[PDB]
Amino acid sequence: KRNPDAGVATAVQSVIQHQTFKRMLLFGLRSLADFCSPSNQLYQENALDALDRGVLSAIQTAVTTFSDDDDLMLCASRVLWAMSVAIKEEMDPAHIARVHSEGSPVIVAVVNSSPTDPQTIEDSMNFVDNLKRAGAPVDGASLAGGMLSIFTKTALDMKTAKRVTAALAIAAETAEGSTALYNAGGTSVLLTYCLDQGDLSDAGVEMVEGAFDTVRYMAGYQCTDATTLPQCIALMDKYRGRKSASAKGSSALAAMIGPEQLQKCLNTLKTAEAGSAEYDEALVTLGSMSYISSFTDEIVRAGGVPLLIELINSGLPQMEGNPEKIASMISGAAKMLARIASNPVNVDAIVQAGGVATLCTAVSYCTESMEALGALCMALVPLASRESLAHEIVQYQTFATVLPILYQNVESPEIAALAMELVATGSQHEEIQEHMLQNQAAEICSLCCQYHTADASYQQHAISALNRLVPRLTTLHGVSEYGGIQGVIASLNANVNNEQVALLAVQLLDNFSEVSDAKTYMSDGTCVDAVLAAMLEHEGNDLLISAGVHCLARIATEDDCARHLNVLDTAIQTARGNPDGVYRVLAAISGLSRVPSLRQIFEEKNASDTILAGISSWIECSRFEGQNRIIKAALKTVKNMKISGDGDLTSCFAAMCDVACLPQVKRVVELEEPDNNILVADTAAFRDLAATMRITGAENLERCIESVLRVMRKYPDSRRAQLNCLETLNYLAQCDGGEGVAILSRTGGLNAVVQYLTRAPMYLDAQIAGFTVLATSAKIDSNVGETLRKCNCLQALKVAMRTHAKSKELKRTIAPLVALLMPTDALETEIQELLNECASACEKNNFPHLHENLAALNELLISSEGAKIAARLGIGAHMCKYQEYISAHEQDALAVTDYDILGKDLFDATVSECAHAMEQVASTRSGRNALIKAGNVATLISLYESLKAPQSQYSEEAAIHCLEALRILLKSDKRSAELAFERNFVSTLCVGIDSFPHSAPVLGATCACLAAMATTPERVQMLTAQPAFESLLQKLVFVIQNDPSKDNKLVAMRALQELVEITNDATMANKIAEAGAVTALFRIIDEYGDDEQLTVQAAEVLALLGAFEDLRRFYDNDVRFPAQVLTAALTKQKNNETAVVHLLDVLNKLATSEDRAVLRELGVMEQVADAMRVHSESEAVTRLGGELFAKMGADEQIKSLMLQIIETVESGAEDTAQTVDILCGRLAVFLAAPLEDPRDALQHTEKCLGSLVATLQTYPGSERLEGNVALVCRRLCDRCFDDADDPYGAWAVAASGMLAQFAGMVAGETVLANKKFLGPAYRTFTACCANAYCMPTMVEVAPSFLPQTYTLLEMHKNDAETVARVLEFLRYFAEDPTACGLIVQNMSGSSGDVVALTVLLMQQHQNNDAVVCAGMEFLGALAYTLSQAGYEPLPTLADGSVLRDCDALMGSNSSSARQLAHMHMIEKMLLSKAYNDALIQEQALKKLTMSLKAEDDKKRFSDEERAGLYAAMACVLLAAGGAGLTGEMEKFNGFEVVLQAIEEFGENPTVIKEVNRALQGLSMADVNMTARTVKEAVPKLCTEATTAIQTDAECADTFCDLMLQLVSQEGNGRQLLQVYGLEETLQGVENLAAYYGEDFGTQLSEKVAMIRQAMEDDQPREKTCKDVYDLLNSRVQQGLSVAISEVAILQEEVEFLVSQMGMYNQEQLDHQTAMGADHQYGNMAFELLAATSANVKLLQANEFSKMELALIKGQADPEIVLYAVKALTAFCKFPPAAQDTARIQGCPALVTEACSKINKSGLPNERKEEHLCARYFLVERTAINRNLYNKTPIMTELINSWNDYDKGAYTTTLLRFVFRAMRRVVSDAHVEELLKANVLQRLIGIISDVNADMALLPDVLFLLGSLAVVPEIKTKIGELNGIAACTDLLQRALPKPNTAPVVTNVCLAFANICIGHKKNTEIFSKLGGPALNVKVLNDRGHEYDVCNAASVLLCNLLYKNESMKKLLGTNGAPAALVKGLSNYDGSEEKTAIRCLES
Ligand SMILES: [K+]
Ligand SMILES: [K+]
Repeated sequence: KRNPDAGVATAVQSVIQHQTFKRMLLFGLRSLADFCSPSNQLYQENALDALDRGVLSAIQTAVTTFSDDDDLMLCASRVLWAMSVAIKEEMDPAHIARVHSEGSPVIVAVVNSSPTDPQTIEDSMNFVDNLKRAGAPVDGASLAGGMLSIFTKTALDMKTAKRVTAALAIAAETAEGSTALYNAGGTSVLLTYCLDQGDLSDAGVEMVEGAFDTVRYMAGYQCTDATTLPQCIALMDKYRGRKSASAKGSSALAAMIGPEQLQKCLNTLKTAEAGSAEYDEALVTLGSMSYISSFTDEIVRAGGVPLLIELINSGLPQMEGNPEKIASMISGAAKMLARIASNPVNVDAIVQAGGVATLCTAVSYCTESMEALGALCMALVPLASRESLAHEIVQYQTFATVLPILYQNVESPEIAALAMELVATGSQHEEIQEHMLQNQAAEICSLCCQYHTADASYQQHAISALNRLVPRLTTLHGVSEYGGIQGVIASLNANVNNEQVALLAVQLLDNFSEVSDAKTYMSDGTCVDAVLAAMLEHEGNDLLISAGVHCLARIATEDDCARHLNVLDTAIQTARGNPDGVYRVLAAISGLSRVPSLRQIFEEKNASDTILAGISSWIECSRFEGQNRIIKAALKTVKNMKISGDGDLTSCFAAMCDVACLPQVKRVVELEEPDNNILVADTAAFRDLAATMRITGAENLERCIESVLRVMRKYPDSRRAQLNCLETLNYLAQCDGGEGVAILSRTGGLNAVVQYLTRAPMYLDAQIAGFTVLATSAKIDSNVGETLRKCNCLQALKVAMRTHAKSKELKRTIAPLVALLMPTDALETEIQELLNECASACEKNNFPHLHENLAALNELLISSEGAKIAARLGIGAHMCKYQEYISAHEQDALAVTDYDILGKDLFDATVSECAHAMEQVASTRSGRNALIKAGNVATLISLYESLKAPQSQYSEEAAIHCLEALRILLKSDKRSAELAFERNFVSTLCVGIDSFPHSAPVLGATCACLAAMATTPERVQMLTAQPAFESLLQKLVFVIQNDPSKDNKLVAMRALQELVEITNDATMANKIAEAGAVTALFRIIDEYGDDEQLTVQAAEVLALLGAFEDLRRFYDNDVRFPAQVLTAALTKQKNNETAVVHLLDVLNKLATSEDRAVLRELGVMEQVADAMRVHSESEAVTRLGGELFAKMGADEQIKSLMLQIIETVESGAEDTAQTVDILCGRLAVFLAAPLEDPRDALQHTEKCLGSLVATLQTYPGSERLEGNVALVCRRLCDRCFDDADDPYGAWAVAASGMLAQFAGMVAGETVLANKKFLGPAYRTFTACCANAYCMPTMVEVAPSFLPQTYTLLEMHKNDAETVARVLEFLRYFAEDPTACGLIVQNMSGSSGDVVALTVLLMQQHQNNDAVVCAGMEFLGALAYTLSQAGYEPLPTLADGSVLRDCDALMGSNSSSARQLAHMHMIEKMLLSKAYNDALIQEQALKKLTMSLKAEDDKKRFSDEERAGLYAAMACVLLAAGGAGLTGEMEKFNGFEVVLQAIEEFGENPTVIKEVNRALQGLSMADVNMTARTVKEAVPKLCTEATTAIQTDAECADTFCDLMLQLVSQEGNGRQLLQVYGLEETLQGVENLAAYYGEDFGTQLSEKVAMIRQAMEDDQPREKTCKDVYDLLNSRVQQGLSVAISEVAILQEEVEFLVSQMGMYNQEQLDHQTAMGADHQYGNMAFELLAATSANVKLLQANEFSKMELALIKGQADPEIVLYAVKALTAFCKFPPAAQDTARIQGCPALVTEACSKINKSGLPNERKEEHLCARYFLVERTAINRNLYNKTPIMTELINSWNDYDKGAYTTTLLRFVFRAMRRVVSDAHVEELLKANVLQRLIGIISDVNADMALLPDVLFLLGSLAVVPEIKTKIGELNGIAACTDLLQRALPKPNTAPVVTNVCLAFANICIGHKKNTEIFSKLGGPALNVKVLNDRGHEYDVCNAASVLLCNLLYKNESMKKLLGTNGAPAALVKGLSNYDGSEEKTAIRCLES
């Protein structure tokens, strides 16, 4: 744990002192607050520090003594909050108690100060929450009075209010709390605030939610006041349109008014006299109770609806006489009828009582009584929702009367709203639309847009009315003349800051612009400017931007660009006084730059440079109002216009970094929030610039990267600006196809990223973001793995592992980095190190050590491969042991201050580490299956039971997660699941939830663990029948129904969701529904339909439950209740694609085809159609929507609308083009419905199309028509995009002539600016490519518009949808050989050839899979089709540049769909056989394997998704084999990928199918791929994939095809026949052929027959050991490898050698027998295999050293032993071989025995020598230590062989072997015999002998020097005159030829004899030795072996010898060494380099 800031003790000291000195106190507390602020990385540690130093006892003294100072309060609550945080985390009881005793009263004082400060409140509210979570809640009643007093302060924020009201409610929930509020000013204090200040924002509603809950609880305790009900009613009225607040208002009201008063009220109205006090008071009371929805059903039950309708019926006759008394009655009664009309049952009753005719007739009497008219409109809205009642309401002339009333300006905005809502509700029915415009009053709505221009809030019904009517309008004239556009423009301006409301207005203006003559009425500039401003305000809203751009492309003009550009200069200068002026111009330059036909005008004026200079002026000056807004607007402006352009972005990117580094920026940001300020916005801006990849060039990238580092360097504590910079670095690294990675390294940015991560260990988003940069840089270039290691990246990610242990996102990020930096080869030894240390700690009683090493152990285990090491070395058995000990020794708790954690904190930590270890282990099949086999599912359960958690500690929550995330993994295996139930763990888990309240992670993991036991239907039923699981299910439902907290609702609902997604069982769904979930979830969508998050989560669960359960049955089979809820929420969430998808999904599951009439009655049709229109590019919306429309008029409406189009274009009305447009538009919605009878539905599809072709040819340029006709054709093409036989689709489009029409339209460039036509049009093009019957005419048509398709792409490069549609068309088009040719020859232009453009596009939409996948698939198809048609390859593909660019688009977290498309691209490139050079150069295959490797580390995809990746990889390797790149696959572990696929997917037929075809193609490509398939892959197929080949027809048939390829080559049948499991596999195939037993089964049978016959004919087994040798020898001769690792065909040859030899070794062998000489050849064969270091571990596995030693010892024939000696002698050349050889018991004595036998034998001296050399050679290599051969008589045998030589008959070669072995065995133990045999004297004698054999002297000199290793021999050498004999020899030989090895070896002898020896160094000096050394250097210094040894002598003479240092300084040695240095001139030969070194 970290240390606190030292200055905290000086701050605490300052406030302890100066408690009284107020200004000094404020300094100290202000200082202590900043130490306790989260900006400090040590805020928790500092706060704990201030606690321990005793500051609260001073702070409490201060808040009391100075209760009036708010500044104290802000600082005090900050310190206290930070404590509570660190308190909750530490879970030290000592502290939690203290902070609650000494600390709680501090905050109680802050609360009783009526704080108004958002931070003071927020810190205080968060204090009590954390204290409660810590087990020390602050009494809510002690805080209730002060919190309530917060509301007498008028200017309180809504965000602060909501937090406080939520607390009051919880406080009031008790008797003590309600009482405190009651006596501290009652409900009026709160409710008065809600009324006088409350608003209708999301937070104002959430606030009033809590206020109503507060009143409700006080009502339960009789703490309400006579003012409460009235104020509650008036708040109900205020929040009428928001059901979340209304529902909690009626709940509160229900608690003030019992059910007893309802019945008395109604019975009083039935009996009491008319006009009496009791009647009047009863009717008033009934008004109040009409606000209670739980009473509204009681009113209807007791005939109250007729009573209210009678009041109106009987009142209208009386209106003439008393108009005002009657209007009031009507108002009151009609409002009650409006509130009664909630349920569909309630609306039924109103309708049964003649409500419609009553209300409508009353409207006809109240045309001059506005209040009553509004109440009547309010009662008709819910009735007009039904189509049939709205028809009745038209019949009665209501709309025809309310419209002229609005047309004359209803003054009250309240009445006007209710009246627009009614006309809007009615307009949502298609048949009432035609009435409300086509009959009359189309423009009456338009003129009303102009009246309450700014009122629109819930009153957006003026927009919606024209939004449902403009599609029908055939002209904008009326809407313009009446001022409709002016009113909507004027509306958007006012409401421009409300996002939702302005998206609606921009959509309405977009629809206006589609009208045919709309350019003539909206081209004055006022419409443009209102849209541009809106687009700049809401760039985050894709729907607003997209609608705005459609509109501008139609109406915006050049003059719009000129009139804003002309004022740019002036507007920038006058921005201080007139900031709006420059804002408007910026909005126009930004938005109009998105219009393709207008972009260039702003760059031809270099407006970007001007705006950038203007930003600097606005910063380098005095701060003025609007300065922030203006700078942020200009930053967004310059970003948008550069992105929309196509120039390089370096200059602008640098200018934005420079702007951020201006000295005044710090000042400007002081006054803002840290999240939103100009610095954060500037970094976000130049990040988006970098994301485009339009920064090219080493110079430029360096500039841009330096600039980013400057920003990071200059603002160290702007943590949102730090993030944006890290992201920017990620992008810049990818620029130039990854070459930005090199720039990022050599500028130091890689290390800067590491440095920042080390600085900010607490910031999780920064860890992920920073490691992403590093992972991106590694994946692109693994050469930066070295740099990251030297930057200490490993320690940094080690720290983030431990800090954010529960972050799954932080780990999929760092996973590749650990593998790269982890010691790749030191693991197997280091894991077994900690494995044994942990076990040892358990053997003792050392509980600390277990933790310490389990902690370190986990760090190692993270390595994916390292996790497989631990599993392989028996960690599971280890783990079961650790648990046995941990759970037993809990009294070890008392560690007694001997470790970092003590007490119970230490027990849970060990449990946590033990559990975490098994968690990493269970990553892949290797680990998870090892733990299961060990019984670890039992050890985990035992571990979790050891977490009894009597008192929560700060490692226990994490201990549970690890424990439960484990069993999620392990229990998913069927056998282990039943053990769980056996242990009664379901109950132990459920109690585990209630043990740890407030922990959403435990709840989630406990539920995922519960479902993991219910893998099958039997266990699902076991689970849901458990009582504890029943009580859990109900307490989750309870939380969804009563907990106000939105977050707890989302958590509960998520828990339920997973239970149904995992188990996926009709019994889970059934039990969840019956627990109350269906009604409770629909209630969420009914009350919280305005909240996207709650509505989406609720819908998600209901759709899951609705797939098994008939949802309507929970509403008594009346589907209208839930359907209305779904439709209501659907309309509120219209513009949230995600919410629309899930609402339509519950609707489509709730309803059936037998609901056609119920669904039409509710207008569901138009609501669904409206959605499909807005989200027209959402695949999900169009699917669900169509499926719903199949329930509401399948086939019928389609047939009728088509015929109607023919009737129209035949007559020839003046307005046909306009008329059919609205027909086509209606049709496209239906053409999305699945058609069960395509024949009938699409009868007239070819003529209908032919009639549209005519309509288009006579009415060109009708933009809207052109668009809707494209949409229908896409819907026709989409429904049979794959069935090339269907005639009612893409075929029809071509037959009828449309296909040629569309092509002409695009060829004429008339449409290029119309994106609503180009998208669908190019989708239908794509369809006519897919259908092979349409292709010939597509080819016949395309050349006329392919160049336009290019220019089209450059235009719309910024539109992802248009780009994706065009690139997709090119993908399919490129399949035809003529097409792909036309593409390359016609699509070339300003952006390069078609390939360059495609890259540019993907780079711009790098975040968009649809564009990227379409682009890669396109390049793939194009490259391949071109090669097969004879065309020439694509230069930039053959260049390797596109591969680098495409690799850059592949980030470490790119989706699976993008990985597949990238693999398909590479596959197609390989199949074309045209790009091998580039594919090898850029290492495509290696990178693909790496990526696939990473996805098994991360383990983020689903097993089905990885199935596709491996299946896809199998196909890539298949193409590689065909391409001739098997050499490439072996550089990396290519083949191993197929083996991995077999092991993990052996049960997946679709993987093994591709694996078989891959192995077949690899084999027939290469002989060594054939071998590895036989020896490695087929054994896996016949065992790990045997059931798949057996059960799946395609695996069986492809396996037979592969076997037939393998057996077709001699020798393979023999080896396959011996493959384990092949017979079981072949037989089951036959079994399979019997089942199908048709032409396929007969064919499969013949294949097995051929396979068996081939293996029988190829069962020779014809080979001996001499064969394996003659073969190996031929290779070694020819120069080939004999490494089995690298030459797979030698695998069999070695298996045979081990077997034949192993069997020869059973007997004694005569070398002159067939098997003896063959035993010789086998050992000569091994000897060649031993010459290679790779074979050492193969031979080591087969006991090579052990065999040979047995032969040498056992075999009595010396000629058999000879060749065993040699074979072992070569194996021992390599140290690790000699290590094992010489280490096995007896080897030294045995090898020496072999030596002895030959000295005592009586052989010819000829062979006696051969045997001695070889066996003494073995002695040399085996003598790894000098003390190894001590106990054996090796010295005796060496001396006897020497003595035999002195008698003669041996050559000098033997003596050299005697000497070589002697220096290895010479030791203190043989010293006595060395002196007896006078070895020294003999060697001295040979040295002195002037006739000595020159071939023997070098070894003599060498042995003599080596013998000096023994301290006693060293001295004897001097006493025996060895040094003088050596100096004499050196003098002798120096001038002679052929003496270089003597001079060399005599100098080394000198050095070894004197190095640290005072006696011999003085002998050597007196002989003139030092001068001689220098003479060997002056002479013969140019000889490198000589010069090297001479220099080695100098060093040894100098070592620890000052006098030699002085002597050789004046001896002339320095000048001699200088000459040795100068002899060099360039040689890098190994010899000249060792010389130069010495
Ligand atoms: K009361
Ligand atoms: K308006």
